[PDB]
Amino acid sequence: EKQILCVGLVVLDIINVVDKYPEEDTDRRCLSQRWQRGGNASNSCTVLSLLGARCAFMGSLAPGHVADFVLDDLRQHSVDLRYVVLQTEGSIPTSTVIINEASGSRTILHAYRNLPDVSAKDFEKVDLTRFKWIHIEGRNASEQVKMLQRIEEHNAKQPLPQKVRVSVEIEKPREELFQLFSYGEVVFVSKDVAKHLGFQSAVEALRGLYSRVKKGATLVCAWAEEGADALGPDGQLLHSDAFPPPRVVDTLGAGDTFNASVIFSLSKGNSMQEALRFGCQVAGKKCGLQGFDGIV
Amino acid sequence: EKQILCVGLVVLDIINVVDKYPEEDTDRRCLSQRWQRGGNASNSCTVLSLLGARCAFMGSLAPGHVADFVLDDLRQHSVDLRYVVLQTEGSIPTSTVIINEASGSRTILHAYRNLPDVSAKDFEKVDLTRFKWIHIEGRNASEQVKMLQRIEEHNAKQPLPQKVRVSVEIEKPREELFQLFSYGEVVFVSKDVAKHLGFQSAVEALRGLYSRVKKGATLVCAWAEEGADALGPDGQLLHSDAFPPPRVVDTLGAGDTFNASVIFSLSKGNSMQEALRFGCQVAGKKCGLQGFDGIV
Repeated sequence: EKQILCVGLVVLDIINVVDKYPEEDTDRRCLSQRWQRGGNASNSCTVLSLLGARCAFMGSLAPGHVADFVLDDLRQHSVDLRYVVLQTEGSIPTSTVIINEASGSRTILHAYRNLPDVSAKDFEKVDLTRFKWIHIEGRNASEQVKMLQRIEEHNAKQPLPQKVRVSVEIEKPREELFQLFSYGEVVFVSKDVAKHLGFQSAVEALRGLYSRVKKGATLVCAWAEEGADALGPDGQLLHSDAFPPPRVVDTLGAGDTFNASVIFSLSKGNSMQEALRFGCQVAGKKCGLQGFDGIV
Repeated sequence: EKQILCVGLVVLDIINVVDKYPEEDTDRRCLSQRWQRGGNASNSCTVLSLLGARCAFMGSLAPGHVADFVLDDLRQHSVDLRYVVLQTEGSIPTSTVIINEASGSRTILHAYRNLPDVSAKDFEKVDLTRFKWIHIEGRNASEQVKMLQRIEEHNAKQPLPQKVRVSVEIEKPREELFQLFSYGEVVFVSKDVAKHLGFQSAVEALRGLYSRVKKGATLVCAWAEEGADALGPDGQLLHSDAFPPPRVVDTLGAGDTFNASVIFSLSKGNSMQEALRFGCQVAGKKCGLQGFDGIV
């Protein structure tokens, strides 16, 4: 069975669930605390696996307690790990998350430093025939452009049923990541990126950014509680409302849940309109529960 | 060589160093992040070892990644672990700490749940002849009173040079811990406890609480930037000013550093006046550096 590969980041999330945001200079009891594997591409693998797809994760690790936890958790979710890249310096980041139950707020404190990223040389070793879909979390764009060019060259020699589908996520507002707009059949652009580029709504972002994507691609822009929108080569602006839970309890990884669910739905042959709705449905369900496993 | 035993808690501290307190609902970069072994008795062992005393830690653990980290860190500090209690249920807590560099503030989010505590039955197995000093972090007072009675019964059969010295810490404002005032030759009472009992300064706390201690004992009350005070059987109110660093950068474990340093100084034969000064000196130095190792 062909797999879906996600290339990007893994971290350890240290999660603190509170009913009031902590007052500075105090020591207070949480409602609950837990460790949770995180990172955009890593979370997307979790969701793909829960939805039933065979998937693989490619990202950097360094030996230690965090790696042991992360690898055990990936195995618990049947995620294929043959392409992880073991580094000899640095640490896997431990991000601190505060989730406020009373309001649904999500506050993240992240590492000043990240491990060396998966390079184009690392990616050269991936057997592309094992994958029906490859999703790249935008990080080190110059190296990732080389990976995407390698996939394109592979696909140029494959017949239609053997081409590898490609998606990219442009989530951080860094200009170097905008090189990625012109790769992939599906480009996920975050609300933060859209606003950094001057666009104040999903529809405005689609109309303003569509000219950057590869000919024939679809641009997707989720806009949190306002749902998600897409624009592809047929020229039709698509929109799904969000599917909010009765109470927002945990939004950590909600965007990754949306992305993975859109990928899953498209991989099963559904239209972009159906995939957008499905992504909003699964992400909204996730926002009403802790972690990911309860999306079932 | 006789050891100093500390009975109490170990946790994993997940530390986030920031120059601005995090704004709720945002995702922001720290100046630095690290894992650090914590818990009052555990931190006191770290400081005793750094000062050169042979010491031992007795506390509960449960198997897993946190235990592996904690035990490795205790070994790195030459802390004797033969009396740790391995539990079959629960988790070692992971506490989240936010340290604000701009102000010196310390914010702690701690676990709703803690492991089963070291019991009197567990303590019955400790060979008291191995120890010249036993320090108990007040937690489960009814069990700990039984431990303290066992030490007293042991000491009643020992000559003067073979008696085990005893100290207790009463740090949390829980009425059941106040049973511990009447045990030990040295009782450390926190500012928080003093204020819960209605006393608004160290001197007022000493005069108001001294009647609770065992005949002949010394009550010690540190009051943060106002230094620390003590009152013993000679009737003399003692005080040391604090020794603040040029910039307060990290106060996590400062109270444990004070307690351990007082214990160390007394164990070396110094007076309470000298030990109070020494404790303020080491704790103030610690407040100007990250972690403990730099106290040298």
